[PDB]
Amino acid sequence: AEVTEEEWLSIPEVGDARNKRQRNPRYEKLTPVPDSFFAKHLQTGENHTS
Amino acid sequence: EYLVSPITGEKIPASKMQEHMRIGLLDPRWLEQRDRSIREKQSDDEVYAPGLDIESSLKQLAERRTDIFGVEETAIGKKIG
Amino acid sequence: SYMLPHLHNGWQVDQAILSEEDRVVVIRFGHDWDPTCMKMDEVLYSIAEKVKNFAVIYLVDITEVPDFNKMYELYDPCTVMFFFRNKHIMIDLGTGNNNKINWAMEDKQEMVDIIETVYRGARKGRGLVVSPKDYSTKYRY
Amino acid sequence: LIPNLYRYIQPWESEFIDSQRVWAEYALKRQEAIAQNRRLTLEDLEDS
RNA sequence: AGCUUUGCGCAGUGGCAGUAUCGUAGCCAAUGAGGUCUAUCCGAGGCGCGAUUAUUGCUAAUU
RNA sequence: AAGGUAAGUAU
Repeated sequence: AEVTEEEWLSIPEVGDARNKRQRNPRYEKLTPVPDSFFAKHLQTGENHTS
Repeated sequence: EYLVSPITGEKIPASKMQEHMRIGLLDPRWLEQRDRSIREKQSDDEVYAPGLDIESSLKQLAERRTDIFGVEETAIGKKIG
Repeated sequence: SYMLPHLHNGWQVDQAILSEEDRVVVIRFGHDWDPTCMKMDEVLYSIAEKVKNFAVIYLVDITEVPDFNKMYELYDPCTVMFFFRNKHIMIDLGTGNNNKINWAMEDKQEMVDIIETVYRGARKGRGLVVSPKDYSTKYRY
Repeated sequence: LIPNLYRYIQPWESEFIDSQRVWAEYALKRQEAIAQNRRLTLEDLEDS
């Protein structure tokens, strides 16, 4: 009740502290794994003869 | 104290070198971007209810919710008490 | 729940459905005091800004505005219905009732996905869209 | 009946016994091949 | 008289990368921006916001 | 008892 009308008006607005990158990040592209992974996986199955 | 303008060739008093250079190299792309921004924020319809409508809705909620508000406690949906 | 716009008579609901030509008119039928409606309205409030490009959300009290109770079978604590260009867009949620969402959701992304699917299907000119998620079960384990 | 997964997993105790026997056999074969200055072939370590 | 250095333009050829390029009548900044290493030493932009197919145009198809 | 409705345009 004792909050004056000036105090009521002087209430600040809430501003976000996160920057542009945090709030609205650019779309994160998804890419396939490099072919070296398949190459090394198929090389893993290879075994010596001695 | 007149210094020749490197961008226009005219003479400006030295009290206005930095401001003249900053304004002189101002991209019109800034002007069109600002005009676009002004057009966007002055044409989007408000999504949330106005303040008086929020207050009226909260008053109706308090009237119909006596398990939270009021003195006497009626059922969850009833308004008599 | 109280931050959303409210419609106070059937004519207002009709005008809100008629006014929007390029956005889905999401209207929640229920009571601001019902806990299920409180949950649904909180979910709708969390997404109201996000979907404002292709959806508008209104709340209607079925006691203050009983003009659609018999028509739309609004005899559930909470009900969410979708309209696009003066046409009620049904959705195949897998619940057996394809006309409305009669429960309260908990995921904002769920409701956003449903709104987006309704928007796309209605833009293509379809009266029924298939929900990306089935609701024949609550997936509780 | 569809096969049960247990019938095709060798128990730990039998597998440890087999490991001991197999590695003793491999040690014997390796020592034999050293005497011939020969490298163990895949066919030598076939039953193992 | 040739030769040659630096900076600025204007073009030509060629190479490389599109998780990046810009915009700043927003703010701060050699009266010091920003400092994990080298600190009685380093020395230049930083931040916020906005644009976008992580620069933008035409052209050709399908439409 | 349900979670099993195509959305239609014509007659």
